[PDB]
Amino acid sequence: NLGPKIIMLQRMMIDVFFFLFLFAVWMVAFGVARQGILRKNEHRWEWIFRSVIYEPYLAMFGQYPRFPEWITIPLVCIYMLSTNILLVNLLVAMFGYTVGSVQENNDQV
Amino acid sequence: PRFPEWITIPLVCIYMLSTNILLVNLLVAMFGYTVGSVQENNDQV
Amino acid sequence: LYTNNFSSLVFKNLQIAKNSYNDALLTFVWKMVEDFRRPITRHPLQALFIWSVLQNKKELSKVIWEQTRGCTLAALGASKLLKSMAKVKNDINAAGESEELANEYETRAVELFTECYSNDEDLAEQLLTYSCEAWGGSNCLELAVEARDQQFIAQPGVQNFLSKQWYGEISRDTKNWKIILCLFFFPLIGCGFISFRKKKLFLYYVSFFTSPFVVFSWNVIFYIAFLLLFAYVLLMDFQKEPTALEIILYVLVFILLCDEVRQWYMNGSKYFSDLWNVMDTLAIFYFIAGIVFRLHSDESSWYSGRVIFCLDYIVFTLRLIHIFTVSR
Amino acid sequence: DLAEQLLTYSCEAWGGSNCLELAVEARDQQFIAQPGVQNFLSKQWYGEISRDTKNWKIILCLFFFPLIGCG
Amino acid sequence: WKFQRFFLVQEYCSRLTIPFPFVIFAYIFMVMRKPSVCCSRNEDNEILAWEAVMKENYL
Amino acid sequence: TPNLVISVTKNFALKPRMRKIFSRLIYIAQSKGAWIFTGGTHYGLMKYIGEVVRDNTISRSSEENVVA
Repeated sequence: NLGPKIIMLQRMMIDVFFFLFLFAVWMVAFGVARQGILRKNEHRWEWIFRSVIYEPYLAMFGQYPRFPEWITIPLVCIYMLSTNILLVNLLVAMFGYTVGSVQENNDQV
Repeated sequence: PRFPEWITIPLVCIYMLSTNILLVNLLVAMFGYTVGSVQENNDQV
Repeated sequence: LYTNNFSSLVFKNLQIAKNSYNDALLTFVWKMVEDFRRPITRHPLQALFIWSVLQNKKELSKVIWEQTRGCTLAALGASKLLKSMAKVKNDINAAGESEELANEYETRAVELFTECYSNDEDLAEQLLTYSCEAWGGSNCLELAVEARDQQFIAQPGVQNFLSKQWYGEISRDTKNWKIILCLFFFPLIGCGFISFRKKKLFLYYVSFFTSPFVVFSWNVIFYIAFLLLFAYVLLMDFQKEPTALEIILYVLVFILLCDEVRQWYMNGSKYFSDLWNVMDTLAIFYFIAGIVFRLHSDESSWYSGRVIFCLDYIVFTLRLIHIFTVSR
Repeated sequence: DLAEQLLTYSCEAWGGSNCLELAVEARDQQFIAQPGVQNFLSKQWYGEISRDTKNWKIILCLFFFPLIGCG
Repeated sequence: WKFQRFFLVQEYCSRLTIPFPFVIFAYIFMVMRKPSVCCSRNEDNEILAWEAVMKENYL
Repeated sequence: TPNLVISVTKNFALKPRMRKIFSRLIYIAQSKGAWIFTGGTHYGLMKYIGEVVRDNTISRSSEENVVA
């Protein structure tokens, strides 16, 4: 890609890295919520780390939260909000490289 | 590939890195056509 | 001037503008016009300038604008008033001319303020916040924000004034990490690791903690600590009778409630315009419901309260992510 | 007032067509895009209802019959 | 975007008073706690005089 | 006194340019350091000179001053 696309390529890697960072942050909270709702007996400090950290990734892609029927709708709304934020961040990562630059002197950069 | 429970987190990080590179390449493929051209004389091409 | 030589058409149009596009300045102007139409006013030259402007007399308004005492403020207010006048669709031809005149005056005001700032920086900022009763108790910044003229705010001088207000007594040019390291460690500020902008010593410690930048960063750090506490308590500190730890958590949440009430009281109209503020408030109310369940001390309600707490935790994390996104 | 009366004017010199009818078939964007015709069209769209009334005012009157009478 | 940033920063600057954990104190304190002419004052006159001179140069 | 000016003027109406000329004169007197001489204070041209002096001091202040 070395040529007139290198500025575009360099900004986008950073933006996508930030998006992945936000996604990880969100996954931690999702896992904590799921672990808290489902399991109660388990108080071992060792198992909690396993659960909260790498249960959700297994749930997405792995071999391994609706127990309650009454709070389904608020959960759906929460899902919608998270979708909104993360999709916005991804699209900003996509389209960030255009705003700062100027078309007239793009070649020198 | 999850036989081992102990190296799950580094595997997750590796997945994240591969995702980063491949998504970058796809988006560059999407938006490549715009940089080279000039708006004034686009018709002749 | 106001009873006889004031065009009836412009009066009828002004009426609509007062009725349906009501603004803080546009009610004071209407009151003055009505009082004249019926000692009465100070700042006579402002009254004559408004009379000239409302009839869209460009040259005769520019002439009288020079004799006025507060030039930049008068021009900004005239632009605002013309903006309000232009939003009336009863008459289109007049509205177009009014908008053109508004743009002219806005450009003139920004140019004049640049000229003023070039000579002396200290006096320009004192002038900027200056307020006169000639208008509705409004200063240049307050008038610019309501007028929604992007150029005046976008110019360098006001931006620098705002930036050094944001940093406060903290000296600029100090790299951010320097500030954060001083934030974690109390002693450093005293030694001279962080500079300052200008019995004596104590003011450094006080002013380091009243600057908005420091407070904002500290609040974010403490919010992360709060989320960690929340997670720990929820996962392995939930018992039949709430423990002291949960009580500390509840106290923190109540602090947050008061902070939200301040936003309700200070600016009510625009606070509910956006979804994210609504979500924060609904999250705190959700928490309240969760306590209501927890206190019943029945297992069936206990489990439901626990679930409520988990969902509220997710919502709080979403709030934090929103903060990070916009901050970056 | 007279410009709008002129606008809809029709003459047999052409095929029974007025200025608006001719502009639409001619597909000249500028003539339609200009302010005056836009204002004429907008106040045709609103009708005898006075403009500058905020939309919610109209909707509230729509739900409740009596309000329109009061003012 | 410069205007938008000014607006958001102004809002935040107005909001922030002190570090979050101690905030309540101030609030409590605040609740316990709770005729100037435009141009009569001389120090106010000086600023307007300077502004008028600046305008003459601009003209 | 590096350089001192004297002017003799008795009412007179200022013209659009005369004001520029005399403002420039006073600015130069400020730049070099000078004494100006005027007769009395009968308002007119000399009063305008006084006004220009008063404007200049607040406009600049800093180093040096002018004397009427």
